[PDB]
Amino acid sequence: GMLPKGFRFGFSLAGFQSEMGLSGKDENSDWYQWCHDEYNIKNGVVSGDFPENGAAYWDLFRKDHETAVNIGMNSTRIGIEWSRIFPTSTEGVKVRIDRDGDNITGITIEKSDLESLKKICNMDAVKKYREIFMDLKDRNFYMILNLFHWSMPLWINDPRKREISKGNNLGNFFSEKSVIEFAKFAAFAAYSFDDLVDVYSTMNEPNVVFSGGNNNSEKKYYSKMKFFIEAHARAYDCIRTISRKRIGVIYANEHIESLENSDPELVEEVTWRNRYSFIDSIKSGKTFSTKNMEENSRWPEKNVFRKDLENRLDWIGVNYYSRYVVRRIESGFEAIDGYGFLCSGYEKSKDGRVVSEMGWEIYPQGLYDVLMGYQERYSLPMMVTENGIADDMDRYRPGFLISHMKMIERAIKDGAGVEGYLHWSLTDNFEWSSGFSKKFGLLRVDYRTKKRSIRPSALVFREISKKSGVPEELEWLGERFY
Repeated sequence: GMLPKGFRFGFSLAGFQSEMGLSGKDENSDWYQWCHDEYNIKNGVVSGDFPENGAAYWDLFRKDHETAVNIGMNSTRIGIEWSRIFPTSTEGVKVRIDRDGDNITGITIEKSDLESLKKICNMDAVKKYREIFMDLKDRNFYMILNLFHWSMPLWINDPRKREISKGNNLGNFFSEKSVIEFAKFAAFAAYSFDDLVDVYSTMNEPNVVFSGGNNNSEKKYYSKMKFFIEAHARAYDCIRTISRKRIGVIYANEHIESLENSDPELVEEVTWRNRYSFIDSIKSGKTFSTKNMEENSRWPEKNVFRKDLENRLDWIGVNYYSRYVVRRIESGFEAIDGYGFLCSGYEKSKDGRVVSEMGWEIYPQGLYDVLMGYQERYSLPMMVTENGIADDMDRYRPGFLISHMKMIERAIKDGAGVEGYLHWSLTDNFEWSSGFSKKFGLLRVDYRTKKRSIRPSALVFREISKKSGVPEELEWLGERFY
């Protein structure tokens, strides 16, 4: 047993991606409308697949939980859906919002506010989520409750009203109005589920959202990202008022590199822009300011301390899939096709590495490098909350799982405080704009019958969890991908 005893093995799940399929259809999300959009389908922006024809976890969760146990899983991260719990607006519940100029420095939810929020919530969704969380506790599951996962209620963001003349963007980013209602949602979820969860995550991969729709404007990027910082910190405070349990965030960690390691300073710049600028703000309170940016300037006013953002991060959820190689541009930087996530039309990467069915280069070395950078900068408890591959025939996933687990074992031995591993997709599910054709699951799903089928990777997973690490007789599987 290489990994420490108690190391968590499990799976991550997004509500929107896995819930619908049989009962409990939710048409009240902006992502649901994004997938049913006429322009988006005709112009190839989305696949035309529909989320309501999905894995039906809303009804089959007991079956999936037992299967998770049977393959050696003892933990999970489940994402609840804001659009399910509050189908209608919560703006009518007036709470206290403190502001220092444009800084949202505080939101306070009282017990009577929680009762008023319960009156307008969807009690059917709360009860079902409690049923899901109670079944997980019945099977001794360490439970990570993730509040937000990209999709928003239509009364928060409605893409149907948008006009394509001003850019075809989903628009699921935070404003001051959104932050206030998000704090009420965070408080209510802790008020509703705290006795059934272990830790909290305020949001999943917020950088995927605030990195888009900026028209290459760095000012719009840092300005939009500030609201996500405040969405996280205010969610943290409102949960902490109710719960004594730990609250963190789940981040998307593309491993930023330069070509043949020839530009260490550029990597430091982009790694700060894409990652540390956000985590620094909610961990130590050292954020930035957009007040003095001209529209064409690249960098923010740094060292802007905020006492209301300080110490609002208890743990870091590390999502990793591939790397991200960049070069210098007069504007700043650009990514290089043929490496990392930009391998769609590629057979092998420009480095000669295997490319997934999403067009993603397999690069387990980035996971170790991402974990070490997080450890060196923050020394916070960490959890690999997502890691997987689109692999219908399970050709690479066995070796993909082994090589990335070896990188976690090395990171731990090198000082990284990694407490568990959550593989992405226990079952195949709805992969956003790509639809159902991208199979990330350890279990394959027949979307007509909803039956789940074992891929051999699920059995390799059970062996890794049984042995508390990669046994020597399974190490050969990862050698192709180093």
